[PDB]
Amino acid sequence: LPLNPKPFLNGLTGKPVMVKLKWGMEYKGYLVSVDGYMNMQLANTEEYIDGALSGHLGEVLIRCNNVLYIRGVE
Amino acid sequence: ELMPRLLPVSVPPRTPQEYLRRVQIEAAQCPDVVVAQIDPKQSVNISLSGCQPAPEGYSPTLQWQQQQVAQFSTVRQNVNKHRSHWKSQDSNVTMPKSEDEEGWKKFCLGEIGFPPLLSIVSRMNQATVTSVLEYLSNWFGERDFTPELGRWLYALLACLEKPLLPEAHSLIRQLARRCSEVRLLVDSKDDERVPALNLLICLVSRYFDQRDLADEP
Amino acid sequence: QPINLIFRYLQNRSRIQVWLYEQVNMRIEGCIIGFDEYMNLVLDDAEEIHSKTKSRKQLGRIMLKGDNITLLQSV
Amino acid sequence: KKFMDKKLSLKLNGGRHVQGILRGFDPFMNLVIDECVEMATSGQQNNIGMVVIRGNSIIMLEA
Amino acid sequence: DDTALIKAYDKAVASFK
Amino acid sequence: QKREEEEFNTGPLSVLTQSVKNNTQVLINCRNNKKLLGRVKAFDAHCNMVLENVKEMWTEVKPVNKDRYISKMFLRGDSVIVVLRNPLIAG
Amino acid sequence: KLVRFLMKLSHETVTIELKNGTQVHGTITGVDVSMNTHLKAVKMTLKNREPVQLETLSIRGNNIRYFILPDSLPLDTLLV
Repeated sequence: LPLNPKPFLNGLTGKPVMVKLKWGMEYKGYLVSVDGYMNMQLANTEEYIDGALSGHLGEVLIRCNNVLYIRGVE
Repeated sequence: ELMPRLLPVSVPPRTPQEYLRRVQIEAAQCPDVVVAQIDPKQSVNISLSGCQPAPEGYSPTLQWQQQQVAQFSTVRQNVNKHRSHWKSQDSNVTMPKSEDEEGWKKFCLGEIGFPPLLSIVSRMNQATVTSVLEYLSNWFGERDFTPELGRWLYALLACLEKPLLPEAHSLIRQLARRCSEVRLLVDSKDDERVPALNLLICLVSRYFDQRDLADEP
Repeated sequence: QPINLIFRYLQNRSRIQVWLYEQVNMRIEGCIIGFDEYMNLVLDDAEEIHSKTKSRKQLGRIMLKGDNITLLQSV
Repeated sequence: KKFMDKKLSLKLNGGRHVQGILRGFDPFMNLVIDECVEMATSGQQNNIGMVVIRGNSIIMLEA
Repeated sequence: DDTALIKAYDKAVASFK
Repeated sequence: QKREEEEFNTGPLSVLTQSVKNNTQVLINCRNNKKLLGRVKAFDAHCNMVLENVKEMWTEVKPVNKDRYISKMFLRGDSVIVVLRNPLIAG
Repeated sequence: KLVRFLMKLSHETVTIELKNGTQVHGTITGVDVSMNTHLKAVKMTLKNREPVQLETLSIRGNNIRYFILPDSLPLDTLLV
């Protein structure tokens, strides 16, 4: 069966995620919380510019409209 | 909008709209908000300093500050009014380029220098005003505070037209810090520097809206 | 009409490529496995295709936001 | 709405333009372009099959 | 008054007491 | 607004409520490529905010820290990228 | 919603970071729900340019980065 966005995405919460931003920076962390616009909340947040680690950021809100894609991590 | 709609509306569906209705179902089913409790560390943000408070006795009175912030405005009002007149006159005065830090430093304090005449300042554009303040901050970092400087800073400020660039906001802060710091060295109230330092702090904090830096007594 | 074309891509599971709204040097390729009216796409076997440099990053399965779709083509 | 099946060179945000021929459209100005061609900024053309496009993204729409 | 900026500063400094 | 307020409490927008509730500062990453350190007075779903006692902080050409102070601000959600909660701040 | 608050701001004067970084000072006349802001007695401040005075100006909501509000503005009061 087709795996659809909200299900798939909901399915992601609790687990490590890699959210890539429109602007190129991407953010690795634990996907705490999610909502109706797909605003996102990460934890143990690491930040990568150009793929290069730049900083550690802890708990973080990601405004939904900055998101290019999100994915799984193991 | 934050998520706009681009597309319209137990066995596989044969038509798209029937698919999307079907999907709209399965996700409406789904819990909009979800929260995943977790169990088991941070990087540092080099936020700059503020301004060093005055030693007991030296911090100036709100009434005075307030008076300085008021009068300055009149200056700046007058400075504006007659800009055009002083724009056109200039016998010696090889005004350095906006690029020439070292030449703009010697120009103002010299190695003695030119004071800030309206004839001289009124020609200087906003970008130069900015730059010149900067160099004069840089000459301050590395040397004793002089009244030539005080008048020069003061004057550069009077010409500084707001709304300020965030660049110019930041520069006048870095400046005022140095003032507040250079203030800690003083041994007696009768020091020349004291009031000058206090003014330059004052005008920045109160006139230029950089209130976090201000001297509260 | 064009919603159907996408629905096709799904049924056939064609490998596709998205032109992005805010990025020109980069595109995303993947087999598409689901989507909603906002055009958010679940992509399978996805990859970033950088221009200039040419370097394809394996993303595996991903969810793409609809906002970033300039255009859709196949392979 | 009548431009259908007529050959157009389209420009989109980011400096990207495209000769292809309309073949379908919805209320959301989502377009279906056929026999389509990616126009580079060096004089090189890539033919890229059939393609969908958002109503946004596009600026210019020329025959 | 060309030195007017100077005098203002001067005036302003001399106000502190 | 029943579920909206509970939405804030519970959803990723809880980051902004705690600041509104606990007079606590946050660190926002703004598209101006600059950061804003402030206390959220009020916000909405689209992430539009009123902020108190803000410090705008950024770096420039060997790169040096810069900042500026804004007392009261209306931020447009449109400009917000990410919002750290209870950040780490030093000299 | 917060826009409902912004629309209360007629006759307040403010500075607006534009998305280009331009800083724009003036007095609000009206605001609408798209966040579009009409001003009078205008002062722009441009990067490598001299300033610019305008009699009035009309700015797009989607071009505003933020508003620097007057300090006077009593927020608590208006958040209702």
